[PDB]
Amino acid sequence: DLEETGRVLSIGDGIARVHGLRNVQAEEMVEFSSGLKGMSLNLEPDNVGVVVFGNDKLIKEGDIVKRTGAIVDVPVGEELLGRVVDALGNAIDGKGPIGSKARRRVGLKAPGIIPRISVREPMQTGIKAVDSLVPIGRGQRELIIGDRQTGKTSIAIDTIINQKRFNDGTDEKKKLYCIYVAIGQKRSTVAQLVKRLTDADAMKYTIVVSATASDAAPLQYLAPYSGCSMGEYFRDNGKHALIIYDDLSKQAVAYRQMSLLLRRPPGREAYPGDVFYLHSRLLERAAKMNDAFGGGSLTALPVIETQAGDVSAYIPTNVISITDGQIFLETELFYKGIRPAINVGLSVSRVGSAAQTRAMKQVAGTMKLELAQYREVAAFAQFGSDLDAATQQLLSRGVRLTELLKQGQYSPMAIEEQVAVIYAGVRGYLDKLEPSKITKFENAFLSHVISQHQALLSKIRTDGKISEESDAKLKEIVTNFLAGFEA
Amino acid sequence: YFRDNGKHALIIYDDLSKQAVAYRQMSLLLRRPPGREAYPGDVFYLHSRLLERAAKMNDAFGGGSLTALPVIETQAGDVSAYIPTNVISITDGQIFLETELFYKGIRPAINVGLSVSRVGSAAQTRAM
Amino acid sequence: YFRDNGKHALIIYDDLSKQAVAYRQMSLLLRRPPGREAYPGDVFYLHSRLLERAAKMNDAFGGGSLTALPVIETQAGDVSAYIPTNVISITDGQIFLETELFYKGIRPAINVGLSVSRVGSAAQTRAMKQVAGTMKLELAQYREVAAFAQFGSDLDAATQQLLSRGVRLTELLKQGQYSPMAIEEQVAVIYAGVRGYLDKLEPSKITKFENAFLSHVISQHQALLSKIRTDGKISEESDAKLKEIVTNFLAGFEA
Amino acid sequence: TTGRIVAVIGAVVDVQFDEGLPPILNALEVQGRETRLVLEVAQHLGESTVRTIAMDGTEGLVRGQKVLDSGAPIRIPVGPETLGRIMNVIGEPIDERGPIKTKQFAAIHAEAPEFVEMSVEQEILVTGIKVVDLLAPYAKGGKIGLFGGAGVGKTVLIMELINNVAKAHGGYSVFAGVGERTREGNDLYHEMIESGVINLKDATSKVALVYGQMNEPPGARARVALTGLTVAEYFRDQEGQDVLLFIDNIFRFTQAGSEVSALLGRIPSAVGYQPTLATDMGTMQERITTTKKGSITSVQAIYVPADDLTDPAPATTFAHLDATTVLSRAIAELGIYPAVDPLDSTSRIMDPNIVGSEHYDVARGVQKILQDYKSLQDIIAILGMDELSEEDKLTVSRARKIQRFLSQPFQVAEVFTGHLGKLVPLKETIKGFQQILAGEYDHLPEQAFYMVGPIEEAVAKADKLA
Amino acid sequence: TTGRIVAVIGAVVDVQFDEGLPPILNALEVQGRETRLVLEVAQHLGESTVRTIAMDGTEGLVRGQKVLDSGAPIRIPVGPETLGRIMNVIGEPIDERGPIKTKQFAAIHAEAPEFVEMSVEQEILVTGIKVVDLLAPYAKGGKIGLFGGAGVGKTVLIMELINNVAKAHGGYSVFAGVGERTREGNDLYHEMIESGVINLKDATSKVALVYGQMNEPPGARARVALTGLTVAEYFRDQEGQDVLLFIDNIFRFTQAGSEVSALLGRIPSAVGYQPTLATDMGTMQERITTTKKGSITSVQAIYVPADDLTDPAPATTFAHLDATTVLSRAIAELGIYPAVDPLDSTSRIMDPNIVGSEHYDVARGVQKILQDYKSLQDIIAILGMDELSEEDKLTVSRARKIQRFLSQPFQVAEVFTGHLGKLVPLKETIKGFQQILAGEYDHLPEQAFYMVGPIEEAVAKADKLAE
Amino acid sequence: ESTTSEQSARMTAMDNASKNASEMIDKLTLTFNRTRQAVITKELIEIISGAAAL
Ligand SMILES: Nc1ncnc2c1ncn2[C@@H]1O[C@H](COP(=O)(O)OP(=O)(O)NP(=O)(O)O)[C@@H](O)[C@H]1O
Ligand SMILES: Nc1ncnc2c1ncn2[C@@H]1O[C@H](COP(=O)(O)OP(=O)(O)O)[C@@H](O)[C@H]1O
Ligand SMILES: [Mg+2]
Ligand SMILES: [Mg+2]
Repeated sequence: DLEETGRVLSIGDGIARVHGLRNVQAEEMVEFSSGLKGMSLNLEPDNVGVVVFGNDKLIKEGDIVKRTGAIVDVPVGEELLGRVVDALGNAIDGKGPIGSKARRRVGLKAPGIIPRISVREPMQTGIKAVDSLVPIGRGQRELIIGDRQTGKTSIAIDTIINQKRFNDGTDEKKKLYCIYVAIGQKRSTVAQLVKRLTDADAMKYTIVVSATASDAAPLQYLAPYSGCSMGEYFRDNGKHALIIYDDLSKQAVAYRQMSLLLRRPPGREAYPGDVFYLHSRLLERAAKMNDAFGGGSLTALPVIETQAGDVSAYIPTNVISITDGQIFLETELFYKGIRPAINVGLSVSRVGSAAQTRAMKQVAGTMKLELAQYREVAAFAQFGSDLDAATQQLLSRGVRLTELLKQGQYSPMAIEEQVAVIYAGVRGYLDKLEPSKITKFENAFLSHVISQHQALLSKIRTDGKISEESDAKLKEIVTNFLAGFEA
Repeated sequence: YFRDNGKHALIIYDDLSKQAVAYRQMSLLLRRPPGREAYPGDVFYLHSRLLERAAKMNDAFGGGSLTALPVIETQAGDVSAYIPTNVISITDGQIFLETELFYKGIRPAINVGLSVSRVGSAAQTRAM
Repeated sequence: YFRDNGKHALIIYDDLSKQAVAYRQMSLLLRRPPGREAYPGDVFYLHSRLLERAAKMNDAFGGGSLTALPVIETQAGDVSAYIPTNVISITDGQIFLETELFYKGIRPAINVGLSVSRVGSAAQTRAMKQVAGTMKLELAQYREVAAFAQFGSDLDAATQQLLSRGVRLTELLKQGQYSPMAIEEQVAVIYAGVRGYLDKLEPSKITKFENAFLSHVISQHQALLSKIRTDGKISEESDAKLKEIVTNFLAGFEA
Repeated sequence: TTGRIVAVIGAVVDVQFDEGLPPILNALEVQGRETRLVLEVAQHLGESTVRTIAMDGTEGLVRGQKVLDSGAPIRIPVGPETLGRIMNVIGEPIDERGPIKTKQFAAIHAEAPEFVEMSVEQEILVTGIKVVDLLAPYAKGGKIGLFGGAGVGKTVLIMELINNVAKAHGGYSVFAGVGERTREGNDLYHEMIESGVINLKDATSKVALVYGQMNEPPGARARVALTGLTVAEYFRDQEGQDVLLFIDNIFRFTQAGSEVSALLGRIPSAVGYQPTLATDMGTMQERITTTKKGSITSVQAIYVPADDLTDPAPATTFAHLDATTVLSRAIAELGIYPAVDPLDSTSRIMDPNIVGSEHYDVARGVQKILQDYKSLQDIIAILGMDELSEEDKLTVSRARKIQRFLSQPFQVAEVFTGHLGKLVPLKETIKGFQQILAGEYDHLPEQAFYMVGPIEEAVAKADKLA
Repeated sequence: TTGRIVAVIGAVVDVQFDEGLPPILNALEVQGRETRLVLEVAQHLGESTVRTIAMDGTEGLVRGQKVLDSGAPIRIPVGPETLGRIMNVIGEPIDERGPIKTKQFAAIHAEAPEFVEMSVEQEILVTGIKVVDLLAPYAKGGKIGLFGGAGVGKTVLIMELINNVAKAHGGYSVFAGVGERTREGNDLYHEMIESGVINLKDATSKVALVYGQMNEPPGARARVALTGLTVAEYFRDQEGQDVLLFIDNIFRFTQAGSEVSALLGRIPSAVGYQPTLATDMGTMQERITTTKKGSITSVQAIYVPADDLTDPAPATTFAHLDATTVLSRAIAELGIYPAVDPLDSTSRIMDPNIVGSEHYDVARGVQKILQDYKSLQDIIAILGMDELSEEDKLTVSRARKIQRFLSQPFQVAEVFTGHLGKLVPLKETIKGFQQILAGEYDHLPEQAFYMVGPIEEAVAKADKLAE
Repeated sequence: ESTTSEQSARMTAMDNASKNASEMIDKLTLTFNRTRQAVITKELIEIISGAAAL
């Protein structure tokens, strides 16, 4: 029966050409005699081009290939939380089967235009630079982009770590389930990563979907969509999920291998004409649902690696274009001591203010403006002997605000702690402090307000903004603390 | 028709950049090997055979003529590009128009230093 | 044939750019799909298997050798390009020449920073090693400092000395064509410079000085030159003799 | 006739027919599917087989599956019933508001109006927006490149344009979202509802929306421009209107054609674009024009790859544009709304032989004074404003008032602001700026000219400021 | 089962079988050859024909020549008998010392360790190389890569590492020569006989050698890395031991794949590379790893074609590493050796919680002043020095001193430097760069810091220079 | 007199240098984009030539 079964004509390079399978559907999972799976990507008059999920060694000319009633779906639900799985949802952490009670196709359409509502709810990274000047809302797609080794994964990891403060709390609205998709990374790297989240006690609310560098290309191709479906479970049942695709450059490389080997036509950088489509259908599945659909959301942080800062190369062009904004990281900022290495002039969030709490909105606006004024004059700093008082001040304020945007790794901040720090800068209190001392001042200042002034921080959070009272409190904490600091 | 019947005609090709783009579409669709700027190797010949036909005939051939004014569009003043150089290498001089002069209101925006007529001097009236 | 029969040969491949073009042609016409820059995918191997065959044999295989000087032509001075780096990634070093240097009067037009030997002093007589051992790194630092000092304002004692030495050594490594020099003559000449005896001689006079110095030691001190050539080194005695010749001669030269 | 799928390779589907073949560009309806799958014929491969490009995902298709030839290209609902509604590329409603009950349908592929059908006249399409009308006015039947993006009042300008063209010229609008982001397409829709240019309760909607969203296949994103264009063409041809078509954005139209071309195995051209770059653009753009029966005027959002104006994509587009409207963040931070850059925006019809010598001399006078004011700004930062010659003092005074009189309150922003919107006739725009240049209002304060309509309102605002 | 050659084009041979088709990856043995000629099965082409890559030259092959399926992939000798021996791709001795008398063999193709087999322990491995130790230190059991364009100092660096770390190592080492100079292989061999880490007379050898160099056809070069890796895996697992794996050069595995790729029928990807570049690298790289069973400290030289770090081959390699040492021609050209780019070299353990806050702080301070200087260069090269503030020009002098104190005479590099080799303990490195940054040596000249070991040598040199 | 002349001259010199740099930026930007386009096309032709030869 060549309607429901087929015969391998040829096999090599993860592509099996199969005679028969007259009744295969396009993109259907079929099965080789050895038990390896393959996906039917090319339906041609005299053969099916089947992409192999494993080692070619196990497939030989003449091997029987079957339809099985297979459906490309993944396990889905809270039973995935705390687990590390592969691209198909199989446990790879050695902790037994997933207790999953539901499943979901990896390939499903994004919610259309109607079921959505404007992105409104903050998605707090805990990273000052981001939450203030590149704010992310629930349902947004915000790209993390920059060259190798610029700090991209760390942005995401600190974002995931940050959610513990809400997931431990009593407000169900504010809770955020996390999914980290690793594509094309090495296993030990993923192992360091989950150890980090484990130590941070973030694993309990995180699913790790991992398709690493020795996994076959189709698996790396599916993994983002798999993680995406697991996140949609939360979106579609009144809950909120955050998904990180780390990274999409690697996923696109995997797909290009398959497309080139299927002899599909090559275009720019040898990518096929559907690689934009590849990423756009994934990223539109991040959505904020209206109340009639439960009010849930899926926020996505795709990662892109550029080569020598080329944001105009093919895949960065696509993903920049698809997303709601970008957090650009730069090498030279990194080594200058600007860590996180966020280019605050280029980085953008088109959602913007709509995704910020009132308190942050206040100080972040002032800071944005004063950093822009600084940037205009920045090159006249180390060549400015005889500048007027005004321009002298713009520099002074700029260098100090810049220092306040520096942040250590693995220590994401409550929003009210962020605003209190930014306050000290935007209100001029640090203008006469030597810039090299700022990070030291902040760390100690923050330790002090957390310890002795919980009530004040409480009020900044509760009141929505900074009241006349909070303003009078901070004035006196800061000025007295500062004089002690410089004593 | 006029050239060969003792009369005088003037032809404007407005423009040859767009004609070469059209011929490139044809060539690539024919799967001819792409070269510099993805143009086919016969893109010069496309223009040379056409411009060779503008000519001054002697009296023994009726004394007629055909004058050609081909138009070429540069990208940001780049005269060294493939198609612009091809045509300069064909015609008997160029009138070069500068964005900078045109913007300043110097119109016609002729860059005198970059313009030439290789053969026109002998055909200028003595009064001029 | 010499390599395997106890003899030594030198082979020049002039040039491998043109050979790689012929291989390209031949490969394309065989219908072998083109790779980077239309060259076959294995254009490195074309040259790697060739140059691996230059080798030094052990005594059990006769002790013979074959030395290779392949030639590569770059376009617009770009030694960093694909094909050039392919061949650099094969050889035990490269001599890089530039037009800029050539027309400024650095001839041979060798870029010191960009050239290397991967065998180093192992390939030098002890005498040459004695005079040239640290010069290559020294000249690299010199050129860097000469560029950094460009805006001539207050330079410390150390860099001014580095500059004076460097500018003079550069003159000593200038050489005309068709008269290749005996090693001991090379050593005598480099010696005068690296030992600093020329540090106060006007740099434009160095070439006039060398030729006069050389003709003097050749005519008058054939025994000193003989000893350096034969011993393969500068002995304490040879050193003492050379110092006395260059200091007194230079003084005569400068009268 | 009925054909059979013989190959499926991503969004490329080959279909074999036993009798007569569907000609190129015909729409085919795939049978046995949960939702409409339209394939557009691209090629006749020989052996009774056509190669098509899919308008939706192709997962689940089987070889031998039935495909019905519709007998025509993609045909979509056209008429008044499209106004306030959102359709996709194949004319289905995507707003969940039920069928689009038009009495006419129209093919999305049409040849451009013939040479004899062309208007030989060039006229301003008056927008009622002072900056645009005076300095870089729109040509009726022309293409306008809109520069800016986010944070510069783009949507508000688009919505005001729709409002003003309906009010001043009786012409409806079509918005074509090419590669629309679902989140932004949703927000645009409700913004249009809130401004009132779309009305859910009555028949007073001024704009029809057509969305080719980003997650759709290349073929869909490539053709939506045409679907939008087809909707606009009904209003020009059947109702004699002066129509507005927004294409957002044109670079994504080009890119979708580049992707389709790649899928079909065509050798790419320079920088990777389709070899058909210029004809893909030309067959589309040429449909936008003034005929003897009416016009379509197109405002087209432009994305410039790598900031390279010489890139094939913008270079190809620019051949078609008669104007640019440049929205600037710098201008917005000065509180000037609309945030149009008065020196950066340009128009091909800013010519005395087209707009008249008077319009031309006033526009040129405004440009000059603004240019001149920019030259003095360095001297202000150095010497001070009391060290300028009595002619230079006067150019700063006038330039600044002109800068302000170029701003204008919008009708579509009456909710968020509280102030009444102003649609200013061209002759009043011209007159207003003519008088400030002549020095008729040197005595009036600078702020009187801010957020006003006609020049009389600046006099009335000067009086109201005690 | 017997097959027959039906096509030969370069390294790629097609073989028809009438009975049982050898699976992909199988070693086939060509009959009627003087020396063993192995073909590795790459693809089943259909019609009972397999496409293979040859492990040696295909000259002399004839259409119709017989080929036997061996029944398995290339299997090589693994175990203590490999120690002090040189082997080729297919596990034959090439040191002229007779059979390798192992009790066991292993296939060069294997699955990579699973995620659950991973270790997360990472402690500093001190090299005595200042720039490595200070800015981007290596970790024991870690994956180290040395990137550089042609002739920038990769191999000299790996040999210095072999000299400093492997000579006094307690466990075993494997060195895999992959597509590099045969001369270098003979150098290393006799050097290791001289130091005694290879012993031709007893059983005390600590290093196994595996070589398939650039005199070899692409098949040998695309597989010889696996041969070397398979040897190290045995030591790692079947002794659970601390293994050092040196590979020079792992690029040549990717390049070899590119040479046969068109003949294997692939459309090229970008920059002339095989479409499978990344998965090929992945299945190989994921075997080069420490596991729970045992540790491999792997050091791999990584060639950078046309000096372009964005080239797919090196660009795809970065993610496989725990520490990266990036070498720069622009730095080498200045005479600064080792030519390490201090602003493009990284380490997973460069973290105050791992190396401590003093080491971290000093490293970041060094990187900061060097970046600050870098952004000033081109600016002050046109507008002049005298326009600088008296604190800005202090970062210049200090930075230029720090650039030089990062240089270091290598023991292996004496034939190039004329200087005696130096090794600098971790704490001395920290102290030195810490003191320069603090302004303790503003009075000493630039050159005093060039090409020395510990800081005290810069102080002594400054005196020598005085007269 | 000295300082009036010097500061006037530095102003003119720097204004000239600034405008020169400005012109050099433009020119290098055009060169950049010509090269960028050439690089993309060259790479693409290599791929197509490799593909069509199969
Ligand atoms: N805020 C920070 N402060 C200090 N160090 C940081 C910070 N963020 C990241 N790093 C370090 O910088 C290095 C790069 O971080 P990482 O998140 O791996 O960037 P990446 O771009 O994802 N690297 P890769 O994926 O390997 O190209 C790591 O050693 C981090 O520990
Ligand atoms: N640490 C060093 N000190 C001195 N010279 C060096 C050093 N490293 C490299 N060199 C010089 O550079 C040449 C090339 O180094 P090598 O390690 O062979 O480069 P690669 O392996 O990266 O091609 C060497 O032969 C030597 O002359
Ligand atoms: Mg990362
Ligand atoms: Mg090497």
